[PDB]
Amino acid sequence: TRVDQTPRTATRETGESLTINCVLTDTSYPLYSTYWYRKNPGSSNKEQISISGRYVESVNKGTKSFSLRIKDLTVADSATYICRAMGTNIWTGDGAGTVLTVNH
Amino acid sequence: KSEVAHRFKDLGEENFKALVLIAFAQYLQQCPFEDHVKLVNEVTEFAKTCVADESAENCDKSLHTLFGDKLCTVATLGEMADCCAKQEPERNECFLQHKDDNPNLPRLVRPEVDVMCTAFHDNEETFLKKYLYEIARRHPYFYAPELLFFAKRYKAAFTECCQAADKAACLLPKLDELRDEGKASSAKQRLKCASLQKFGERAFKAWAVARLSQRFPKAEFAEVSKLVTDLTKVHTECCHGDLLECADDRADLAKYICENQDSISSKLKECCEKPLLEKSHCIAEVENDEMPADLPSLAADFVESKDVCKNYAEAKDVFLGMFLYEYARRHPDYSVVLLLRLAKTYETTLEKCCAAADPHECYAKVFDEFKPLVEEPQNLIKQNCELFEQLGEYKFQNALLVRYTKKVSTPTLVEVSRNLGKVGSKCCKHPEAKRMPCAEDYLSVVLNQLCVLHEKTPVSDRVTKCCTESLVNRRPCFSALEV
Repeated sequence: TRVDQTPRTATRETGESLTINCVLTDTSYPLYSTYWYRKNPGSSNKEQISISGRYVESVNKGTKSFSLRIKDLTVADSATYICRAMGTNIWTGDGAGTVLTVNH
Repeated sequence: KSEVAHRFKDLGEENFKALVLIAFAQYLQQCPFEDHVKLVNEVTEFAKTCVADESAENCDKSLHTLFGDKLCTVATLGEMADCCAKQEPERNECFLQHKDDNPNLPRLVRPEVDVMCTAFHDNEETFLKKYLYEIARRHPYFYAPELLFFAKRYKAAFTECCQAADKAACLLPKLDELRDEGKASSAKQRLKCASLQKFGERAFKAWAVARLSQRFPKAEFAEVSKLVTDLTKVHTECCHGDLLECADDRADLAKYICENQDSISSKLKECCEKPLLEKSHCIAEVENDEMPADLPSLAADFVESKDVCKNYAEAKDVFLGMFLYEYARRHPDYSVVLLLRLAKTYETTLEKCCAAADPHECYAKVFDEFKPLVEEPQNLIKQNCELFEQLGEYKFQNALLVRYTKKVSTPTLVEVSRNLGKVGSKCCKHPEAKRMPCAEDYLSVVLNQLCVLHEKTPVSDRVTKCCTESLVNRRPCFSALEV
């Protein structure tokens, strides 16, 4: 069982958008909950992301696919984004991360 | 893709060679040291061709295929020989079923200190590999990565003690400690494998949620769940004989933990500075973090909420996992087994109540059912610690000796009784709040070892019943037995 996160690297300019697409694979178990985390540049702690405003989640339990789109991109956003998936058995895994860089 | 090459690159030559040695010794428990050395060197030399070129012949074969072929080559040249005639995956399964915990092997007779120290000096590599082999073959379910840490501890003991005034005074005692720690660790590793091996993950995962939650109370449920998943993977691979995969996965977990300390525990700094084997061992033995400041009662979410049954029905394991996490994080003073009995009680009540027209009225006082369950181990510890404090270790052991012999082989009864006397000596010296976790958790190990010993030669019935009935109810089953 594994979670595939794409893209692992991204660079956008100010005012643009980013869509991170995660897939729960190699399992016979259904997808239950999804979690998105932000690890700031030069941070030793990841804080969970409250999906609101700019943050828009799209879930498809059949494909076992879940994606997060960030509407307006700003410099402040430059951070590592991690997706976490939990199956109905509680098997919990993380995608390899997305290192987004926002430039002007 | 060459798995062997990937494992070699990640583990490094030295660790790869040690792990291959342990793996072979844990299966070919009867074969001489020299036989194993030959096998290891051959495997390592081949791995190196794969490292240089993943496209080299046979480099793309699975580890089980390659390992079985290497072992099997020797075997053709009793029952072990039968496994060799099978094909993968049946062959691996066959070898796994043939890891006999005790087909008896004569106890180790250690050379004299002067001889050992000289051998250590003349050839540290071979000397240390020899010991790795001796321990591994005698303990087939010994957690591989841990054996590597013990090896570095044995190396340190010889390094320090061989240049001391009295070689024996320095060395012999350390060796005795390592031997004892080793047997204990091996017993714990057999308990974990037995759960995975028969029942599967849910039993192990339950234990893990409870233990990790007591240890990392500040961590969120999702984090604990993630850690249980990773730990289950490591443990599963080690238990089935996937030593390299397990070792690398354990290293990766320790790394993940260290890079996410702020989301796990404030007590990990010291460990995360250590060397790679010493770090994982430290993390594994890390003391419980302090629990969050003002934690609310579980009543609101697990008893009062209208969504109890809805949340339970939708994903039972998730809900129960959350119950276990919330209860455990709040109770580092409880044994893991007690916490598991509380979760089982909660599960049974919900399964019954949620079927009713008005579930809430039915499960409204569930927490009351917990009180008698909590008190039983508590009182049992109090009475036994009080009896130990009045008798002393020896007399205490003898009282236990008579008590258990009266209920249900003498050598086994002596050994278990002696160890039980030690539980007393170890645990009763600890403050009341820490007594349950050390006592019940260590007793569950001693009783599992007794079960294993009965299992090889089943002459008794009462013991097998208690042993295979319920893992969480092993001690109460056994404890409650009559003359």
